[PDB]
Amino acid sequence: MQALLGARAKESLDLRAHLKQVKKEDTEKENREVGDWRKNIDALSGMEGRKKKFES
Amino acid sequence: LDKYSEALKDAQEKLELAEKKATDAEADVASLNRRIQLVEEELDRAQERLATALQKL
Repeated sequence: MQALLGARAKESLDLRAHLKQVKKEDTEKENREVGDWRKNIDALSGMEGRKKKFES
Repeated sequence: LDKYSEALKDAQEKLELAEKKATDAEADVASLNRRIQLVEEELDRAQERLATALQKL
């Protein structure tokens, strides 16, 4: 009685699981290693006085 | 005259240095205000986005 319904359920959930597995592989390969950076700013705040360069 | 001229070059140099200190300190009052507003804006936005995230939650 229930064979076809069982088969379709198994195949459908398997397809969903396959797509999730293939995408999760890519998400899993390297995660923190594609992390962030720093980009520190000073805004010349450490100015000490005159400089060798000619702008000033 | 040399004493006033020298006292002046020194008051004046100390002034250029104090004015520079003020200029640079002010450059930083401004750079800090820019960062404060950028961060306060990111904060208000984090809070707008939080209120939104919470509303979307």
